[PDB]
Amino acid sequence: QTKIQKYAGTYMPYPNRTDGMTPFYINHLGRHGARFPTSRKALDKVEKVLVSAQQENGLTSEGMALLSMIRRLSRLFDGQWGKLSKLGETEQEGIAGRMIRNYPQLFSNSAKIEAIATYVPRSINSMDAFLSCMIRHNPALQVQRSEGKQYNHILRFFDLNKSYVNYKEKGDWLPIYKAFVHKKISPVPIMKKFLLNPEQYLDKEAEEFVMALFSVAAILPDTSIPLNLEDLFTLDEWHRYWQTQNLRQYMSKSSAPVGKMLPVAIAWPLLSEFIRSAQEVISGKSDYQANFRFAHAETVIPFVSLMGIEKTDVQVCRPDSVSVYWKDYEISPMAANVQWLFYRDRDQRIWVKILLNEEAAALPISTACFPYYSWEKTRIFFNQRIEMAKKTLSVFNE
Repeated sequence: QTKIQKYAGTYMPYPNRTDGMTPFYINHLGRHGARFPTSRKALDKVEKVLVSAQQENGLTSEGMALLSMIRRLSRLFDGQWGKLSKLGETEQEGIAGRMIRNYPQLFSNSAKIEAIATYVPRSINSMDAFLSCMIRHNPALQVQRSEGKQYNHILRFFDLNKSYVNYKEKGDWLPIYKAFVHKKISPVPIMKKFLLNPEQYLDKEAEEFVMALFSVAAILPDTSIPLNLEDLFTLDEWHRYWQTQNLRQYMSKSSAPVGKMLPVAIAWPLLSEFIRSAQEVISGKSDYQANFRFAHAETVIPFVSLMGIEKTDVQVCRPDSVSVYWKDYEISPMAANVQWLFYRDRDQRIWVKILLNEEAAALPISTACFPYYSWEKTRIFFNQRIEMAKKTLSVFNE
């Protein structure tokens, strides 16, 4: 299932992880856990195509079965749109649990932690699943919990930059994505499963039907509903779908040349706030043992690219090559998270280890003891990235 689950892309459930080496601070950004679909539009598209085909003797047996299943999913999703699922809660409990067992001294005694979230409920509920796990392990923790639009500048910067919002909604990446879909998605073999004479559908309505169907199948494992549609498609069909969605995320939210790094540059306030909270703990201005932050794929993807974690800021000029070099499911699955772990050696020098989804990440700077980087060198590097981001944003004036 490993192959196939990756092809859900940013809908992939958080992967399976297992549990003087003690950090003095953890700096965290996490996406909410596995969630319900946010929108009924894909479901409606599939249902409309199938009902119309039923009225013209257009359905196969499996098509009729699909129609009944789509109508059932409509009922099960009602009133649940965008919510954190039971799986998403367990995902946060696992991330907190492994952090506790890996670094028990950091969160022992009366350790102080702070957590923030956006105003979106699934992110608030993810923070609370995470904090409840921490408190249950150590009720003596001191905890500050807050959330809301006051954190839009660092957690929802993708909503606040007008040039980026215009790029996201109608920028030059759209024609590239649409042409890539049209060349990658062969809908006839898929549709023949459910529809008689699929060749009499226009390419455009055929692609929309198939893409909407993939979307429904792709989000279902995140809902905790005991229903599965991954078998509607072969492994090669899932591969081709994933390639189109991977390209969509890359060009709209990351370092694609067509975006001129505007999607990445907008993340600099969060990188700046990461640096400041660490520096305040190092100086004693802050006495937190950890800062946690709960937000969205749209936060994590540009933040990771701006950090320069290797591969994630690659600027690939040929769209067909993107999937070789940049993989959304390695960056922003459900419950995606970045952790900076800070250590003091016996000479009192500060080192940092970067974890992307709980695995050590590399930076394009040197170290003689990978995966630990000099914090002084890392901070200088990150400050250069922030300055580059500000210069990029100046070309778009705002």
